[PDB]
Amino acid sequence: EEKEILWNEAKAFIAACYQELGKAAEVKDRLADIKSEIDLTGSYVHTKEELEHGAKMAWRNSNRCIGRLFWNSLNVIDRRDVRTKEEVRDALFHHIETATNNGKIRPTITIFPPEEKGEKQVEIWNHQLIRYAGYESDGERIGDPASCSLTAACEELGWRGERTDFDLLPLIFRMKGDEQPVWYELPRSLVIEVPITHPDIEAFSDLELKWYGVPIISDMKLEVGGIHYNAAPFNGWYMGTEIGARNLADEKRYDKLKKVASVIGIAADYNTDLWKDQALVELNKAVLHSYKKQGVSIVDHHTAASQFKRFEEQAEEAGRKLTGDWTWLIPPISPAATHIFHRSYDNSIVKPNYFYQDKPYE
Amino acid sequence: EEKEILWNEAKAFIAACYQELGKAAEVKDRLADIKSEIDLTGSYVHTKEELEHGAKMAWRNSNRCIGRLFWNSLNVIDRRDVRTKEEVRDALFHHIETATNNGKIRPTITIFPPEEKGEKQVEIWNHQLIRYAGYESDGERIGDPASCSLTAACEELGWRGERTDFDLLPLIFRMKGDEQPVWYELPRSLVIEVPITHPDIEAFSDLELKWYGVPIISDMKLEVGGIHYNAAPFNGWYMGTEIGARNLADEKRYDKLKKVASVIGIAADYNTDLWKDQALVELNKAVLHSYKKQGVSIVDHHTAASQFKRFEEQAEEAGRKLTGDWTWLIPPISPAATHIFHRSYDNSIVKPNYFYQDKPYE
Ligand code: HEM
Ligand code: HEM
Ligand SMILES: N=C(Nc1cccc(CNC[C@@H]2CCCN2)c1)c1cccs1
Ligand SMILES: N=C(Nc1cccc(CNC[C@@H]2CCCN2)c1)c1cccs1
Ligand SMILES: C[C@H](O)[C@H](O)[C@H]1CNc2nc(N)[nH]c(=O)c2N1
Ligand SMILES: C[C@H](O)[C@H](O)[C@H]1CNc2nc(N)[nH]c(=O)c2N1
Ligand SMILES: [Cl-]
Ligand SMILES: [Cl-]
Repeated sequence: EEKEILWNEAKAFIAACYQELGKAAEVKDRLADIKSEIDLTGSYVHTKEELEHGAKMAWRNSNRCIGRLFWNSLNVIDRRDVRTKEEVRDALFHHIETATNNGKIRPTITIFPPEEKGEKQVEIWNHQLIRYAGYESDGERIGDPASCSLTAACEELGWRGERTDFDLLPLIFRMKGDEQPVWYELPRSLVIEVPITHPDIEAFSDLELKWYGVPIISDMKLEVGGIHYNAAPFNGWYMGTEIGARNLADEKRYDKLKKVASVIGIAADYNTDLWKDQALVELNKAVLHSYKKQGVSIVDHHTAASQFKRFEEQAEEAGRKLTGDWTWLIPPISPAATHIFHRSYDNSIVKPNYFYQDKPYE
Repeated sequence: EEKEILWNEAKAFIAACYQELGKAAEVKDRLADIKSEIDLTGSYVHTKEELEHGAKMAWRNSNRCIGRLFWNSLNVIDRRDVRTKEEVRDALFHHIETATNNGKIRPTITIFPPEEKGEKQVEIWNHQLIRYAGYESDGERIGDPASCSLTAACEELGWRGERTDFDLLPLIFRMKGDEQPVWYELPRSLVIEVPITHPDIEAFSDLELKWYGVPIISDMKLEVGGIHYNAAPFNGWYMGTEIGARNLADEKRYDKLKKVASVIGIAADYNTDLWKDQALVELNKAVLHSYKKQGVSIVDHHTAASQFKRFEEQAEEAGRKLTGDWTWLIPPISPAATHIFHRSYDNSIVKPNYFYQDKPYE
């Protein structure tokens, strides 16, 4: 059954990929080589062209992603050659460096060896390559609550956080054959952070907020033609709302809205004053202003929605079905001010794609 | 088939209704009377108790409604006795009066004779009993674009609007047997309107915005136990966002955000300034402030979401399945600041319920 799943997924991928790449005539012969390879080895190896286009198609098929207009310009780094943890570490360090690009973020994916018999070659524990630790002791809350379980796991492995609200987690990953993951502290010279200030309200800096420049998702599985790339960290730039309306705003995250209300000088007493709404707008303005001021790429939700409209138009013109998840595409502030809110999307799963996978801790 | 649909829907309704009303022992005998009545007449007549509880259950089952906490206190007016257009008109006038209640809005439904053989006894053309006209001539846009087709229809029937941005449409409805609907101008003494001012910004009144106090939906079908009440107008009070974030804000409605930005003294030049978001918050603050100032009932989206949470808890405690439409329940401003955004809802259709029906014009 599993070999059959592989062969069926391979046929569909190669046909579609080579079609898009104007290589339709080569499908028959390539499919033959693959079937022989599957027959003999139980798997098959992608060409660099297939891997690159596969990762791009996967982005193009991500229903929840508003940033998909730029799917074809993804920078793909092929690291299927890594065998040692030093090589994995250096590949992760390099990814941070080249993606960051001094603030002018390059959307990038680094692809590590794929699963073989469902057996992982490299198992990354981080949710993102750069993320803040979180602590909860006797209801003493410090840092990012979303990171509490990974933080506890790292502190089982000999690491110790300083317990500021913004401790950088180390990279943590496990190699096939090892029982325990290893961890490496991030070189600070690689990590761009942005202090949050407001363009008009000087007091906003009293909150001493900051965020990291580059979100690099390192816990999702890239699936291409039946091949499972469980370790394939990827990044874009942020849409402002992700930081201003969720990461810093959610009650189960940094929960900063009451403090925002205070520094911008409004009461946080009555629902009818819409103080949370007002606070949300000012915090989101601050985030965009701050990233811009520091020369770190970011997009606001209106511009991103405009871009996504172009993506919809591009798909229609190319004759491709458009898929999307309305519930994730709408931004968490002023969603009805975007076109997205006023239409519907087919939420069908199309592969290649990026998928959730079980966490190796917890 | 149709008689069978009726009987099956009746059995399920009576069993459930009498169950909730602690009248389970009376189900058998009542079901017998109904089946005989259906056999002989092709339909059946609800008791006043069934009709009242049916309209309440219907509200309780409205997946898109955030205001459902108060389902059991609906004021039901039984007008199955009307036979003349004067009686229909006076029943509609009375509904406006008693629901308005000098500003302290009473959630109310007036129920007219139901369809017989799918044949309507009374056919209401209005979307809401109180609504503003809309005009579009050579790209001269006046009033509410949502009302353009109904407005054109009324002007075919001898009515003429003054062509302000806030012309009150007349009541318009058709009696069984008549080819054309009749229309009656609304007595102004019955219609409460609210001028929109801002609590802090005096210039906001320069926009000369207003809205009507009581939204009374008059174009949806109430379905109870297989009986189709096509004419059953109902009202609650507004949630502020319906006016501030949609009716006055949508580009295809009153489209006021650029003018709001101007009067509150911010630039409307750059997406990154989040001027639309800021304008939305201030316009929504103005709407709540204005309704409160005039002593007209209204609810903000945070309070309404809190109430809906209680509705969820109430359902769980009573052992009832909860159904909802996530996409409609989330408010159009700061949705992620409500609990609704962070959970999911079963969007199954449960009857009794309120449904869309075809418009008799257009
Ligand atoms: C270039 C800038 C990009 C922007 C502004 C952007 C924007 C977003 C946003 C705002 C989300 C929702 C995240 C959340 O609410 O948690 C998202 C989801 C997603 N994006 Fe993108 N994105 C970008 C690039 C990329 C790239 C390069 C990839 C991968 C190649 C990608 C794949 C995804 C995936 C898989 C999700 C879903 C995550 C999940 O389900 O948890 N995006 N994107
Ligand atoms: C008491 C105050 C009430 C509030 C604040 C409230 C709030 C709302 C809101 C905000 C919507 C969404 C409307 C839209 O976006 O167009 C809605 C939908 C709805 N409400 Fe309520 N509601 C209330 C009472 C009622 C009552 C009394 C009924 C009927 C008995 C009702 C039945 C519905 C229905 C059927 C919808 C769906 C309309 C559609 O699909 O277009 N609600 N409610
Ligand atoms: N801008 C981005 N946002 C993004 C995309 C995918 C996933 C995530 C991470 N979402 C984390 C949240 C944390 C609460 C629930 N999931 C962020 C990108 C990250 C990586 C590439 S684009
Ligand atoms: N507060 C209310 N809002 C409400 C409820 C149902 C329907 C409507 C009308 N929605 C009209 C919009 C117009 C654009 C698409 N439909 C409003 C209530 C109206 C009647 C009872 S509650
Ligand atoms: C396309 C989408 O379903 C549509 O725009 C919906 C979204 N959610 C909504 N929610 C409410 N309350 N009211 C609406 O009119 C809409 N419009
Ligand atoms: C329950 C609901 O599906 C969940 O809260 C979703 C809603 N839409 C979202 N949309 C985005 N972009 N990100 C999220 O984390 C969520 N959360
Ligand atoms: Cl994030
Ligand atoms: Cl309305």
